[PDB]
Amino acid sequence: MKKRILRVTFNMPYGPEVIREDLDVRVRIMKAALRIQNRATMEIFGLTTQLRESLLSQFTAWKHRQRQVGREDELMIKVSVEAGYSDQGREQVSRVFVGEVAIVDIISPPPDIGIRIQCYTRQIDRTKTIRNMPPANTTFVKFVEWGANEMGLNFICDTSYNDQVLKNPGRSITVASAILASIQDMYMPDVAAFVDDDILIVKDRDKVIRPDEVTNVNSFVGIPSWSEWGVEFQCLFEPSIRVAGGVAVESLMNPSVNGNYVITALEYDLASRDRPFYIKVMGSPAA
Amino acid sequence: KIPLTAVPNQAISFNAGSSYWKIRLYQNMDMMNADISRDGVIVCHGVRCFGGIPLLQYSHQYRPDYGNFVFDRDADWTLFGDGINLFYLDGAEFAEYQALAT
Amino acid sequence: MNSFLKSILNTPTLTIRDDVTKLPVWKSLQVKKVEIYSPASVVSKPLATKDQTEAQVYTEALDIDVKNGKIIQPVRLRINAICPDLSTVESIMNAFNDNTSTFAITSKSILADKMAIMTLDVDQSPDMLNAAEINMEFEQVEPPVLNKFDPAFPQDSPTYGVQIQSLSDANLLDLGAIGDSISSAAKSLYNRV
Amino acid sequence: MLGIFTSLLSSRSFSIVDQNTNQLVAADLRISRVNTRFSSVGQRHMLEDGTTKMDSRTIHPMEIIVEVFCPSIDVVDQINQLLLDRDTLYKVITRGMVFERMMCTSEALNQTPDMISATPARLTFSQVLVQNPKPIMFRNAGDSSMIDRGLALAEDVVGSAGDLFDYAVNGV
Amino acid sequence: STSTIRTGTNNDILLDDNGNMVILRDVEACAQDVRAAMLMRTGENIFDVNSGVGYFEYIFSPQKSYDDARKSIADAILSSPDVTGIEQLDIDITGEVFGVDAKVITIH
Amino acid sequence: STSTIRTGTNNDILLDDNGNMVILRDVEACAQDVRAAMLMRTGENIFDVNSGVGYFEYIFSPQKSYDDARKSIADAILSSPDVTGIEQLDIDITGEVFGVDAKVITIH
Repeated sequence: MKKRILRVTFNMPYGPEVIREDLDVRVRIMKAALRIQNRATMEIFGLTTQLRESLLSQFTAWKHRQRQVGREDELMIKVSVEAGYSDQGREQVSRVFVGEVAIVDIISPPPDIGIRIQCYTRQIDRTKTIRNMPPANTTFVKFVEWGANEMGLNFICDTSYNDQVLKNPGRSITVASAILASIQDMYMPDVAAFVDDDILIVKDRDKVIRPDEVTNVNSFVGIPSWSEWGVEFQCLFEPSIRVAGGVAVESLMNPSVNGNYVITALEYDLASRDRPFYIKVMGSPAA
Repeated sequence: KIPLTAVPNQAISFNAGSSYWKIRLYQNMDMMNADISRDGVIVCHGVRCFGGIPLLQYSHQYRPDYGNFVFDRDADWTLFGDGINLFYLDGAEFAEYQALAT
Repeated sequence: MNSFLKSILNTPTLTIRDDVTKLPVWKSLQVKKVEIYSPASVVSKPLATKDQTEAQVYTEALDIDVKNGKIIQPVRLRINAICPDLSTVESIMNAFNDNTSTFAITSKSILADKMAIMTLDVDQSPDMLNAAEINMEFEQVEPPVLNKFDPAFPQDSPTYGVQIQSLSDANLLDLGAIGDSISSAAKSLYNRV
Repeated sequence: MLGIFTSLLSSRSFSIVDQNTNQLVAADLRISRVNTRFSSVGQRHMLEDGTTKMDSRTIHPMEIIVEVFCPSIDVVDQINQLLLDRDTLYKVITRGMVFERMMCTSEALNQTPDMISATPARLTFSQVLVQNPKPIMFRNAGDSSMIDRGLALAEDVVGSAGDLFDYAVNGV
Repeated sequence: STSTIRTGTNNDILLDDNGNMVILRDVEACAQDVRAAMLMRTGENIFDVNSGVGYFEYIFSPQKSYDDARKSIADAILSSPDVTGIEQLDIDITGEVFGVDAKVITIH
Repeated sequence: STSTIRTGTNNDILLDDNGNMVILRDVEACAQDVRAAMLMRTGENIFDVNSGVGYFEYIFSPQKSYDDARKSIADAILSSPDVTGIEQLDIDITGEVFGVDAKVITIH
């Protein structure tokens, strides 16, 4: 009888602080192929006075250390989420989200004090500015490369628009976050630009990033159905599912929807002491 | 090929070869028959079905650059999905097909 | 009323077997009742059909669609027993506190496999001055299977290798070296064999 | 229950018959009670003067509860198979009442000191509700309507062009 | 609400002296139509199989319950365009003669 | 709807006077299939563990209850393509023989 695994890590100044699965933790994650950054809402129950003092005081949202030696971690702390199963002590954990805390709350009163937390991916860029002059007259791919270097992310770009000359592409960008909006703006809607985990991905709409890593899916909790753009279904926690990856679908109740699809949006509903432990997938026909 | 099923009268629609087709298959006394559509505009009515000969006979129908359909053996709606198939060939393949035919 | 003359094919003895060990457990119990529940869900909507075609074609329909609408829910099993000693009690409690415990229960002629304890009661009163009454309950973790898949004897396997998840880290333990580079340490570890 | 007066002596009480092959399943069942329940709900609207109007009534599937005794093992696993079946529709004939389109929805065996030889069981059936209860059938396969299958994929995955035709017309 | 052409003891068109087929109004048409329905027998209605009275499966053949014949006859009396419900059904079964009696309620 | 190649009382390929390998149709194919399935013995099939009848662990070994034999045999009779349900299993046990009788239910 396999057990579920859910760890949440915080990179506090003294070191990591990992909330294990033994407590009551609920997490909802939404990811899509857009410029709007990913989000994660976290429910944490049973925190003692010691851990409340240690953690809740560091999501200040004011600024200390006006001299500002360095950047990044001297503004807001980072959170990483990994979920998976465990059988006979043999694990299959996988990472699903990286971000920084933005909003704090208190949800449930005593006797069980619970808090709610909002995290966003690459929110550190909303404060960091641009100190490297954007290219003046260049092609698309070099603009993408400059943006990737400026943000500090490994990038992959594969578009049919890779040999098109742009004039003054980024001469009106004030911070590091509008780079992505610039990249997406030029060639909507065929070109989709998004940031996933730590990788900036720019691609055509209907191209699978990794053609040889197609995950075959044949066991659906949520019956597949046509949904105006392709297919949409639901399953248990499958670590293989990613964004922009491909899926091969074979059904029983709905055998007319079999085919290859490219993943557009995802949703995670993972709990350690509640029923939901799911993944919702929407896809588009492969080109 | 084309997805089919064992029903005495049906119709399947698909987008193949940069073209929109709607085909109808139905039993008429002894042999089968077919209705082929494109653009939503009818092409032919009651095309008798034989094994190995193409469904579209007339030059202005099958291609300036379109394709054509061939049944490997004589159709029988009891056997669809098992031994009897319907295949689609794009323009170049159909051209070399007709070259090989004679 | 002689008992111990149990007829074959229906011997009313409750045998509980650990799923990984496959050895009988809690044979100190004296059970008094067993209940088995096997529910299912059936659609409750008017449903629609074509209903002007050939007879056997319509008989091919009204299947499948009826099949989509009957889905089986887990089996529920209940027993009632008296526990004479102590060791059985703490064994049951320890199995209860574990998240990863499964058992196969055998009634007179009904086999339920891959079960799990969900509810447990204990009662003590002057009606029994040296025993305790128990009320255990199980449900089926997963449904059974007949055939298929590829359980091969040897190393052969369906070779799941789903490991798209990682963040590479370089270690430091190896064997020795304080002021020596990684290449030197690796070469020395190699030459050790 | 009056009605039929047959004078046949050994008639038959409650029996489940398979509606596909006209076959009886679990014919050796000792039946004790049969309960049939009908249910409906009428939607009402609360008017202005002070009255209350009703506009329509909705009918739900009926339910049948049967209490039986199993005198062997074959009856027990026959009942288990009856419950697990997912495709067949069953017709139930009680004393004088005949029902159609039923599937088993429950089964509750029992094991007690009150009975050791047999096994008291309690089943439950529910009706499949369908519009147009009486179908219309044609005896000619060609003489039938047209089903509609919409917008599938050509699915490709085919060997070649010349070789398949040279197999199809040359014969090999 | 119902109308049909007169037939004799045989199921044949009967014409009056002047020779005009008479389109029966209600009531009489209901009785004639029910009588015709009860005699139709299963299986021989093209364009609608599974309609009729199953004589060779439920009555003439050796049976167990005789309930299926009763249900089939009750259905056959129904499905007429104007009939509403059944007041009585008997199924006598004396000797070899299989008696059937009924009294039908109509909207009029 | 299954099919198989006919075999003799010893599991060979049986050849007609014409010498033709024969593809048996349903029912008799089901009988041959179930007869061969009940004779498998467990631990003998490669690629599929836990398939067969535990003769050497449930019947031939000294056993207390003899319901395991019924379960294993009923399962091996199952897993065939067409078997629907099992009607009877008696297990006589007279003298040194282990009498087994079973009647199967088939879609056809």
